[PDB]
Amino acid sequence: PYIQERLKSLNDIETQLCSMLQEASQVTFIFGELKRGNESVKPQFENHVKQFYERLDKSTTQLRKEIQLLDENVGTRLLPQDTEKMEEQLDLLSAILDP
Amino acid sequence: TEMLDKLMVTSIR
Amino acid sequence: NLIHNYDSKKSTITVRYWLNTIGIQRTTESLILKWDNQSASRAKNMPIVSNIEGILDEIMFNHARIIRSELLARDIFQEDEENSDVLLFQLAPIQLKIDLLSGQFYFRNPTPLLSNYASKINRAEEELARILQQLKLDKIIHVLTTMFSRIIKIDKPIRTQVNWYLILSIISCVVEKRIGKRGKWNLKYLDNQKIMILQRTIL
Amino acid sequence: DRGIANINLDLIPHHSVKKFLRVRIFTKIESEDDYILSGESVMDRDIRKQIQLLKKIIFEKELMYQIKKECALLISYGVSIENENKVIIELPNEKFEIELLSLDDDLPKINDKRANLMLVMLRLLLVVIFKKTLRSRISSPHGLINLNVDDDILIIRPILGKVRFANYKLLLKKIIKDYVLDIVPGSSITETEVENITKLNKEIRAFDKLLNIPRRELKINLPLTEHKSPNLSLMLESPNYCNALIHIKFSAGTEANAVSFDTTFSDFKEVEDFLHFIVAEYIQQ
Amino acid sequence: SNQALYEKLEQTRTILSVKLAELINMTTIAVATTSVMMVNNQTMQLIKNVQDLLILTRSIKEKWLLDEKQIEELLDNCIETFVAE
Amino acid sequence: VQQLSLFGSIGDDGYDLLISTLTTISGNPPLLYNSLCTVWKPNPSYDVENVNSRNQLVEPNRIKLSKEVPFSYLIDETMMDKPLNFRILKSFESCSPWSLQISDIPAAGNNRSVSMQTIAETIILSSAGKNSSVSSLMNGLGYVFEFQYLTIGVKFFMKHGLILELQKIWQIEEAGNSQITSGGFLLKAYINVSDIDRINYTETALMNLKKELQGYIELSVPDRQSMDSRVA
Repeated sequence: PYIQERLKSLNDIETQLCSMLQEASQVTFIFGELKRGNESVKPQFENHVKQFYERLDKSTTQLRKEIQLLDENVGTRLLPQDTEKMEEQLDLLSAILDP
Repeated sequence: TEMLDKLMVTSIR
Repeated sequence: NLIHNYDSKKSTITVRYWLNTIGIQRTTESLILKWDNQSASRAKNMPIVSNIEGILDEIMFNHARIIRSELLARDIFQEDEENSDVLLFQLAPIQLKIDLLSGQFYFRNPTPLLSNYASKINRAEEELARILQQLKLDKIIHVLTTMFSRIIKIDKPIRTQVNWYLILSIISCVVEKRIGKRGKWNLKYLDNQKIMILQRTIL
Repeated sequence: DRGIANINLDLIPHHSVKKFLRVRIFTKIESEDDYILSGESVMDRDIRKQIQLLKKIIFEKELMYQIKKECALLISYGVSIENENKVIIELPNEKFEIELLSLDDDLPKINDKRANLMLVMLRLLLVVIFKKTLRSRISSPHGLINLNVDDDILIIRPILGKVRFANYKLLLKKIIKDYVLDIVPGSSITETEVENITKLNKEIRAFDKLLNIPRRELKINLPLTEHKSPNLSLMLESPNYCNALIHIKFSAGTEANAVSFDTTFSDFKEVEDFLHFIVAEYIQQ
Repeated sequence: SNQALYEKLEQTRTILSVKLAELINMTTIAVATTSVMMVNNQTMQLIKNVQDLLILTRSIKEKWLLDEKQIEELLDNCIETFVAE
Repeated sequence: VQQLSLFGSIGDDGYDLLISTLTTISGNPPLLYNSLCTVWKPNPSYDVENVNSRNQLVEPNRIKLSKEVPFSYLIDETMMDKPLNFRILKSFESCSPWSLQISDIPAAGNNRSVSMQTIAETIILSSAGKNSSVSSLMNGLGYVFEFQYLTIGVKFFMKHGLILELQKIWQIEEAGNSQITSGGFLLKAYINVSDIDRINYTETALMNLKKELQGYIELSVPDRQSMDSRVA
């Protein structure tokens, strides 16, 4: 469905926030490694921070675009019975008269 | 316990 | 049929019913419920020790049997057979009963007879001998009317009118009269599928 | 009512009892005293399943509430109400019982299908009532619906009128057979049946099929002779499904002795007397 | 009501990122203890910012949430079979 | 009869949105309907002193007769094979029982909330005789045909006697039918009241409708001069 696929996309954005947390523990932990006196963990550090701001930027683009979908869905596919019981009694009655 | 309290209020009255 | 009352500054509670009678009072130091009967009166004790639903449910039955007992001494007709215990009603045996929530008469499979029968109970809750005799009057007049003709304008429902002039009485017998435009003539006559032959002889 | 959905998922109403009513058909045997069980309706047992089940619970409990509001006006017609969830229906030959119980209390039976058809007719009649509320809300009232119990009562009483009308027609055909068929040779009895809002209209009429009044006119075919040609035609109707109204329509075709007698009697003895008056003069010599 | 999510969400993002850079630039330079608690408070404010983003996305999800012949014959055989006439 | 009405106007694009909105609010689908109204004005050839027998001034007013007519006389050849619902409006001897009505000028009062109007109404069942036509009847009473208009639209049935008329109006002439509501639909919200408490309660219903519809469609109060059918 529409809200099903878009809901899965929002869950993907939340997983992108989780990835932002991974890159946060990586920039802080590997940063502390850089401040212990080691320089060999520098390329993976810069790569983890670049992936940090890149995943964050993708979260901003997809999230802001999602809110734009919220603005562009008002009125269309978003809101701002005894017939099924009768047919149920007819099908049940026909099931009684015709086992 | 409130309805019993009102019961005693209207009881002593 | 149920009205509740709760009194303060005297410590007593009252329940009234049979609104279509039975007093709960506390005047000593215990709540008692004295129930009245026709020329009688008994007592029911009240507190958990006695279910109000059972007592108030059985009192209407015990006094209801006395209400059914008054009808045997009020005004019962000979052809009208009535039995209190499951009110057997024979005019055809019809199941009569008394409503518990009101007090009117209920018959099995009603009719116009039971609408006029039930109107007297709807008004007063026994002049029903009179109404019964009026109904038994009505039926025969329907038969003699469909066979013959009946016209109501100058006579009373005490005796039917056939149309010189003709008349027929029920309390006293064929009577022949003439009317003015005030009775002028009056003569009496004594008479006896047979009703068809009699009507064919009348003309 | 309205339940609250929380978390698999579950729906907590206001676990819970399974209020599913049932109807059992009793039968009086040759003892002419009590009744025996002759029929009983069968009982059948993620989110949408609980939706449909709870909708059946509230639906059947609402129908039971309508029956409780029905026995208060059917009290004089034999349909007596005893227990808040159990009402009884008294008949001179049979007896019905409508109970609202769960699955904790309580096959050579024969009337197991009549009870099922009776219950399906109960729910169908309730749907007809709902359509009478919607139709009684779209057109005339211009606001809210106005219903009367006595007027919207029709569920159990019109069903009783079918069996009682069948017995009344059986006794009427017995009287006709004894006073006509057992008198004249060649004679037989033959019965004869007496915009954008079209969706609702169609529904109403199909239950026009369920909602009819049992009224049958019995035409009497008397043997027409070479000098007499009598005409006898009875008509058994009911003023309100129940009760019996026998309208005797007699048209005499005898030469030099023709007369029309159209009477209306509600007592079978009066029908025997009037039909006796017909056959003892006009029909016979 | 979406513009409040634009300004509010964007403000939380700017506070998160810019406050993170201020954090790393303050971790690298009783003054020491005040640096300990300033850094710790910046970290906890980043955690509250992430939780705020989760709450706002949850509010977004909540915004996403918030014929006649067969009846005549059927009832005909139903009544005929019911009354057994 | 005191009718309390609040009017509005929409376009040809928001018709489905308003039908869906009022369908979700009222909980019932719209009902397609139409009505023809003919207006009879006093005969200009006849001259009568505008005064009663009690020496009182009389104001001349027009008489409006309205009736109904099935859609079989309204659907042409290019309209066949279409669902009979609310989506049709987007594609645009004796006499019949007429409805005789006379509308008066609405009540005064600045900053008014509703538009109360007094309208007299009698039902013309039938007629007979030589001049049995309704036109000859109006000519006998002293009125001639001035104009007529046929309106087709949808109506709703809410609570407290409220009616929402989303209709279009056309002028029936011989030279051609001109659409007065060209570009949108005319909205109406009136209640027919036969007491001060019931009038103020009706005004409360209309104010609750305007408050509920506030933000979407605005329901203002029309001018009195726009509902005055007096001849000048």
